[PDB]
Amino acid sequence: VESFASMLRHSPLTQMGPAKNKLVIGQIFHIVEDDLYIDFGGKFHCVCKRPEVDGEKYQKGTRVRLRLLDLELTSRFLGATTDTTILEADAVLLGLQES
Amino acid sequence: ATPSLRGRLARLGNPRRPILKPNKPLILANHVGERRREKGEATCITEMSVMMACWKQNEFRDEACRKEIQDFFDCASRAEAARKMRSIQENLGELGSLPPKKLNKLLHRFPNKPHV
Amino acid sequence: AGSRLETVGSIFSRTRDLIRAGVLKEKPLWLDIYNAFPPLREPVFRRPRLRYGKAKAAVQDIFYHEDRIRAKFYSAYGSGPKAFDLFNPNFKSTCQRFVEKYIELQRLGETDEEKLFVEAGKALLAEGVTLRRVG
Amino acid sequence: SNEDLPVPMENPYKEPLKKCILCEKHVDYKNVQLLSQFISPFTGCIYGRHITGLCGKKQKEITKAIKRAQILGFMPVTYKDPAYLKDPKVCNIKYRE
RNA sequence: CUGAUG
RNA sequence: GCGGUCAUACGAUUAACCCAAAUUAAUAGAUCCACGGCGUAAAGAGUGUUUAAGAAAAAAAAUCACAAUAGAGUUAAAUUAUAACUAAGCUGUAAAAAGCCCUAGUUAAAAUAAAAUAACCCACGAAAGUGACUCUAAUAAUCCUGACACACGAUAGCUAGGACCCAAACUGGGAUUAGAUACCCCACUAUGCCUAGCCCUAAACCCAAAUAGUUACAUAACAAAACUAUUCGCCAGAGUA
Ligand SMILES: [Mg+2]
Ligand SMILES: [Mg+2]
Ligand SMILES: [Mg+2]
Ligand SMILES: [Mg+2]
Ligand SMILES: [Mg+2]
Ligand SMILES: [Mg+2]
Ligand SMILES: [Mg+2]
Ligand SMILES: [Mg+2]
Ligand SMILES: [Mg+2]
Ligand SMILES: [Mg+2]
Ligand SMILES: [Mg+2]
Ligand SMILES: [Mg+2]
Ligand SMILES: [Mg+2]
Ligand SMILES: [Mg+2]
Ligand SMILES: [Mg+2]
Ligand SMILES: [Mg+2]
Ligand SMILES: [Mg+2]
Ligand SMILES: [Mg+2]
Ligand SMILES: [Mg+2]
Ligand SMILES: [Mg+2]
Ligand SMILES: [Mg+2]
Ligand SMILES: [Mg+2]
Ligand SMILES: [Mg+2]
Ligand SMILES: [Mg+2]
Ligand SMILES: [Mg+2]
Ligand SMILES: [Mg+2]
Ligand SMILES: [Zn+2]
Repeated sequence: VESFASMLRHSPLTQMGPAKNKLVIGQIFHIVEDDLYIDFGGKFHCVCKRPEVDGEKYQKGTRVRLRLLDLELTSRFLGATTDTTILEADAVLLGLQES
Repeated sequence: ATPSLRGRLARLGNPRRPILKPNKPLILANHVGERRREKGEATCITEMSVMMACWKQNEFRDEACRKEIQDFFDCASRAEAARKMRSIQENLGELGSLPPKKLNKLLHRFPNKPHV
Repeated sequence: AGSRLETVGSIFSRTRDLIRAGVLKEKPLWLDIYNAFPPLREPVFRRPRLRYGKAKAAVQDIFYHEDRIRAKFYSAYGSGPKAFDLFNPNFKSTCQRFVEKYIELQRLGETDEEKLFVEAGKALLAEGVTLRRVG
Repeated sequence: SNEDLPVPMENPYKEPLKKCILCEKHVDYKNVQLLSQFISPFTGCIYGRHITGLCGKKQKEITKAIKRAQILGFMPVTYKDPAYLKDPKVCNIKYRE
């Protein structure tokens, strides 16, 4: 039986290490008038803006490329015992499954 | 950036003299202050200057120069249209600034946690 | 009726004693299930006091020896060309193949860090991956 | 008995600390060209940390050197020497909008 | 600008 | 605390209650203040050192940019005593008046006082205190607490000598008010400035004592969360004070 300690070491998130400028692939799951909720797959979903190039080619279920900046935007302020989580992620659009 | 805060207030663990004497507890409130009657500037000043230049030069008659009379009215009409259309466009969108009526609702969604 | 107290203890500790005292003359259906399979921790109310002083949390950071090797690749070449796919469970990345080649060459008795580092990059050219050294 | 447990080691991805513009440099009180890049050209006010961006050591030595050069007769106080106006802009303040 | 008391 | 025609509280009646050959009233008694506190109620004494005295109960260390302090030298901005050109005005408040017209602006200019920005920095010193520049000396303890003893102790005040741009106690005028010996405006003095010698006071407040620690139990309220072991100095209603 494979326990948790062995299956965690072979996780792609462990192989990626820090989330600073990592190239990842994410599949869109919801569409807004101009915003795109792309789930790169780690914990949260990043909100990106529809570019002017091939903006119509972005539909529900499309896989796109991202450069992950931060995994979960959390920070502290004055008089806050905990942090203020944004419940999102930070990522930018580069391409849409160039293959 | 944000100024340093360690070693400023009067606490039991601080061995030196307190530097900052806060009037009220430095806790980030969940609602911003309302903007004190945000104002705007006038319009068509350059179009009015070149319009009154005709009056001062041709001894105050409109039959001499006319384009400086028509461009002034065009600027007035465009300003009158922008005063009404932008007064709704900027309140519907949030690209630039925003009134505190929305900042308060944005902060209440993710407020500060003084306790626990 | 019941016991609306929160800070005294758990719902089991507030219902079993009441039934023992004989006020609640009807036994709740979940009480037999609780007695059959109690949880690991009794649900007692505990107030989360803030931790002051030199005390620190008992959690320990997660770091492996493979991270010390991945740091070299991320400082030398940066992010790999093959983007990560977080949906594939058995997805192997470029840095993962590099650290695998490193730990494989380590068994050959190679103790020089340069010998263990540059030989993996030279061997990856046999598989045919493209590396972009950040200078 | 598990061999895939995390080991109590240091952080390998620990990034190097940010350096000031004069980190591991030698400041002086006679390089008027160097000291002028931190004063205002119109008034001569000494820019602070929020504008310059210097770490805790050089920030005070720059001020000391400026105050020494302003009394010894190396650099004027009421303004900046116009011969050193063509120096590259190091500060982070923009006047003309 | 100034305006005391119950 | 009760007594303004409804008194269960005054005086009398009825009734009831509690003691009992004792019942009340007065004064003495025994007991009762703190093995509790010292941020806001009474309380951490203005600071350091030291004698006496006390525990050293398990192991560790001493010392680094930046305005400690004491002497000596120096001045960048402004102002002024003083000269030269221009004008009859200058300063002055919400509005004026008074004052100055040896006035006002510019160009130059000693002596004295103070030390823009840097400072969103938080260091130095036991505390008060210190941030215009340079130089010399220098910032104790192989480091517990510890006085009424010793030594310091901001501004303000005193004595003698010196300095006096500027600000101003006081004072003299001009406004406002019914009155204004005040807030507003002008002039001016002691004083603030240096040396020597005193006085030893503050909301000397960070109202939180020092020495080594803890996040265990645990929100009077607010405020800076609750606490341990050895100590020093205080706290017994308020006014009187
Ligand atoms: Mg206050
Ligand atoms: Mg408030
Ligand atoms: Mg009667
Ligand atoms: Mg009676
Ligand atoms: Mg008592
Ligand atoms: Mg008191
Ligand atoms: Mg004290
Ligand atoms: Mg006293
Ligand atoms: Mg002296
Ligand atoms: Mg001078
Ligand atoms: Mg007059
Ligand atoms: Mg003189
Ligand atoms: Mg100065
Ligand atoms: Mg100190
Ligand atoms: Mg010492
Ligand atoms: Mg001692
Ligand atoms: Mg005098
Ligand atoms: Mg005067
Ligand atoms: Mg008078
Ligand atoms: Mg005096
Ligand atoms: Mg004194
Ligand atoms: Mg004081
Ligand atoms: Mg006191
Ligand atoms: Mg309450
Ligand atoms: Mg003591
Ligand atoms: Mg008394
Ligand atoms: Zn530096």
